[PDB]
Amino acid sequence: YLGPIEKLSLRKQRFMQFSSLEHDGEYYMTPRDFLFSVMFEQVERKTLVKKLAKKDIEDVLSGIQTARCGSTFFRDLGDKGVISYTEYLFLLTILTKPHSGFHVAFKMLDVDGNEMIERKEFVKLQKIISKQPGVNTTLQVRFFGKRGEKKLHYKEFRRFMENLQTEVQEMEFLQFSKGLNFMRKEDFAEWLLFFTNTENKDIYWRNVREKLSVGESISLDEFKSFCHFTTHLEDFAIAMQMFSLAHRPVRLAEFKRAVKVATGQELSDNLLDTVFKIFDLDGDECLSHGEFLGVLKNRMHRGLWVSQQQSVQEYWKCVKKESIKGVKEAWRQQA
Amino acid sequence: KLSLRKQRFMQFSSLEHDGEYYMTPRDFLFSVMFEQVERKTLVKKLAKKDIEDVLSGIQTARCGSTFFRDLGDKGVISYTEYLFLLTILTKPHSGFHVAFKMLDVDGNEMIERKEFVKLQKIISKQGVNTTLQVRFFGKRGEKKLHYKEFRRFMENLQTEVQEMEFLQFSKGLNFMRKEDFAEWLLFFTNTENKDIYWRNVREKLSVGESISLDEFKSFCHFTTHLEDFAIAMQMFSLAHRPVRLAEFKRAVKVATGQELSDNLLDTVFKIFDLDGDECLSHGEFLGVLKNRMHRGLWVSQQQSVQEYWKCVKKESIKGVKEAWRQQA
Repeated sequence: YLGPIEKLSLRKQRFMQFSSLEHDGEYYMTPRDFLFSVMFEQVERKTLVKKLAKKDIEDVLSGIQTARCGSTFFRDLGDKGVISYTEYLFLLTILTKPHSGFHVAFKMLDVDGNEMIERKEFVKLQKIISKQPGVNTTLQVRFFGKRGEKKLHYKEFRRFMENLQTEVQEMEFLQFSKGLNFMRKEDFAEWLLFFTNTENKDIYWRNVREKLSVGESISLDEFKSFCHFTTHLEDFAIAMQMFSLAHRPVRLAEFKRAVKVATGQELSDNLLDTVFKIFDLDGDECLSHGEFLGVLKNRMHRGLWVSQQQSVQEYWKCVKKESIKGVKEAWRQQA
Repeated sequence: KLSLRKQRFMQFSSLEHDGEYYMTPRDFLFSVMFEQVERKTLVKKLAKKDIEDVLSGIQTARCGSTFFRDLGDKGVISYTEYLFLLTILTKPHSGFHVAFKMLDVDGNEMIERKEFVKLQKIISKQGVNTTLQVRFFGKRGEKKLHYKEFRRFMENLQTEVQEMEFLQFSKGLNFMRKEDFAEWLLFFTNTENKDIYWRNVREKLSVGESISLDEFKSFCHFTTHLEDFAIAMQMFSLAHRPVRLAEFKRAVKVATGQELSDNLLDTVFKIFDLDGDECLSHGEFLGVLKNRMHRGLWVSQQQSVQEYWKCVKKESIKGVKEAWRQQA
């Protein structure tokens, strides 16, 4: 093309959009801020940031321990918790890198070689995982106890990452099902296209209206298995290139076989027929698998990054500035 | 105009037949070890009957890690089979299970000769009869390639390349001078601070130090875990802290899960201690490891942008020299 493409991080922008606490020039999320920030770009009520005192912020996470420390951990806390920005970037990386185990970072912080780390290492773990004094916090209390006594064992960290993936799945399901125990395929499409603001949506929504019939729905199990699929989009993309090279079109049983090989799972016909019908951009019986792959990528990244290439513009600006300030001295000494 | 991989193939391919060019197994081994032929291989023209007798070497070669060496020149390897083997070498963790399971139409763990080129082309993206076709599917395509046999081939191939490189740099012996290990390590690195590396080799090493085949293999294994090693170094880099010898050995052990000898690691440290502190210049070291892994056959992101910008500078000088002529 005409430029290198830098992936620009909107993670801090998202954090500032959803954080509802401030204390001493530092902003913080409640667990609820965190869940909605990973699901949405914009906040529903621009409510003004609560400015808290040392005692107040201590009280926010005080009366906890009530939370079920499995996959309803964050939901159960409501607003009763505190999450720092570096902890946020850590949590974002766990969601957008679901297959990563970060064993190298853990072991590098496991100085005693016991498969455990100490509270002092937690922020280092956060900063390495998410590269591309201090008040007490919900994660600090959970992993390292109330006054920093216990240590985070690796298998506990693995379980926490698993419960976090699950909890985002189930909370996204509750938002798009309007709590109501099944998800209309209209709403599943809404979810699927959420981070795809590229204008092409006319055909997707006309497809949704015409092709799938009123009353059809999916369950939480179908939704979870599709999220799993989405985390295997790179395997799916290999299977798609093996059709792109043979110049062959992807029909419905070919789509289903590719999906089986990507996930190792048997997704339901109810799900995969709907997905096919939606991304059958033309009237043919063929998957427009390119734009589908694009949409799975949008879905996986959650609006947290934006590609750009204004490197050439800065280059030109610097060329013109330097050449001008060089002529301003080369010729004002000449004639 | 040719790609790096096609350029290497044309550099080392010694057989011609029907206007196509083929490698023997020996050509392939030296293809991945070196960038320039020494004698300029005489290209032997072939006709139908010739390549059959060439193929006949498969009757007698073992199928473990001495496969390619046993054949010597008695074999035929095509260009797409070459990109396939390259990719197995330069992406040694990949597994390729997805491509296999997609070509395995009958649900079993096996593919037919008809799928083999598909497998090559997919694995390598970013009916003349050949040694590999005969090895995998039989002389007449009468058998099929199980995934396990394929995986174990990939392992044997990595092992053979390690053992052959060791022989080339040990000059046939069961020990490799540390100077020659350094020659191998820097072999796909251009000339940057090359003189510092070599001054270090000369001054920091005592005469007659060597490494075993085991040590060389442990270092090749380490080289395949360079991204794990990179994470370990970036932790130090974010702590604004230097990598001394003990931290080097701990990083290597954690990136490898294996115990590399002090004999090897102290030499590696001393070589890449560019500034003469007792701290490891680990940015330049990690660059060399990537060099080594890619064998000069792949371009990489950073070099792609740094060439895009040299093209931009070229066209910009052309642009000012044009627009100047637009006045007089």
